[PDB]
Amino acid sequence: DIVMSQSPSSLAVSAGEKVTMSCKSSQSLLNSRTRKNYLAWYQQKPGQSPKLLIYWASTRESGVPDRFTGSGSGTDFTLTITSVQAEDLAVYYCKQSYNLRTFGGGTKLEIKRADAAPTVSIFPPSSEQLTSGGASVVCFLNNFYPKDINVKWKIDGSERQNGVLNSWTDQDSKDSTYSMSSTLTLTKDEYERHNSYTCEATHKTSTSPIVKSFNRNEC
Amino acid sequence: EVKLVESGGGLVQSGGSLRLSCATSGFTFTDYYMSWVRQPPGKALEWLGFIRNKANGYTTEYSPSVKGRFTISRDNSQSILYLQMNTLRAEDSATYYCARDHDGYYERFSYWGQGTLVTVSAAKTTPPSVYPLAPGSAAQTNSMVTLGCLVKGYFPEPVTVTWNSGSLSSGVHTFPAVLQSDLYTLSSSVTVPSSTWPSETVTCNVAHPASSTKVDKKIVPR
Ligand SMILES: [Mg+2]
Ligand SMILES: [Mg+2]
Ligand SMILES: [Mg+2]
Ligand SMILES: [Mg+2]
Repeated sequence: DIVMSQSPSSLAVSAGEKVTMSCKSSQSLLNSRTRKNYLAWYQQKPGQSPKLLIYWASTRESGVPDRFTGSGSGTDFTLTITSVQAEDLAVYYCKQSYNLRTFGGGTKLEIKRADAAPTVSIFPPSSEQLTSGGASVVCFLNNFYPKDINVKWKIDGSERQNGVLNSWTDQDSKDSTYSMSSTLTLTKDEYERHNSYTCEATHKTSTSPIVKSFNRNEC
Repeated sequence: EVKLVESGGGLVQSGGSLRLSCATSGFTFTDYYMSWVRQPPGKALEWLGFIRNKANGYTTEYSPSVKGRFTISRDNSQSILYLQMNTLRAEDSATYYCARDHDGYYERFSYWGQGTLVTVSAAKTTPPSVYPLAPGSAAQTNSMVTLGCLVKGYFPEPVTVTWNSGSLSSGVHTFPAVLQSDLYTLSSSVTVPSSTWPSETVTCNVAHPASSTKVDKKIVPR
């Protein structure tokens, strides 16, 4: 059992900055006869299958940008990204194939950027869902930064927290922002007993919440 | 064209067994080792084992974690890889990937399938309800308009969501599913020019493999 230890667990830099990550094996990966270190580096972007960038510890795979360099021999290896690009957001894993195969625990690369306020939009329940006796109000908080945000729901001006589900997307490879969804689900009779529905988003980008709302009987 | 497609994933109960498949194309299946790697949600990749090429007798090796529980074989005529999983348990729930392996000696490879999600559980398979999210009769702002799709109450994961059959890609944010009781709910937002919707058609396409279901929900105004 060759153990692969990767460090650090996570990293973060603004685009254009350099980063390195280390991978250490419990046994030499250098092959006497071939003269090659059987150590590869994989890039796994959110939602994608892993992708090989470097093999034999320093040979870039065909088509991989030159900003990706691998180094080391024996037991200690390093992958360097000379100038982090927004699309480089990913979890990187090292893997030895000296004896069987084993993956490191990975290193997550996050991108730093300028704070950005979310673009908020609220949606009343669809007529189709109401027919099923349910009624979910949906609010989308799109393209903000940092990832840290607060959403508060109000019905008839009174805060509500039971029946809320929030989900955040991984960082954006386009603009390094985050987006998130907040759903408030009620029973249709619940929904019809009230009239004002509000979604409030408080982000560091402002002490004043971005407020979106609708009235059930609006025109 | 080198391609690897895994299938056979889905829902299976504890102690149950399951057989995954991986169809390969674009290369000489015959003389290539093939590996299975899995990945629990939000976790690290874990190698499970491989099956060598003919030049090496089509022999197999496994990791201690799957010792005497999983089996790897390859139907060389079909040119297809398989993974027999037995006595499964919650900890086995993950995405299983097949990959074209060989041995550093050779310089090439780097091919993985998109992977198949296996969920070990007792809960019942349930198809999703797909609801259109259009702006309230309210007076929305912007020369742009954001629409949505609420995919509610399904099990197990996953669900695939596309807009206008993939033609609408730029401007799509699909949020990770969240579990409530034994049911998942996810949503997907798309933003388009006000001059394009509702004058043009905008449809949310949802597939739910485990229940073999496909729904196309058109988003209409008002
Ligand atoms: Mg590392
Ligand atoms: Mg491993
Ligand atoms: Mg009430
Ligand atoms: Mg975007």
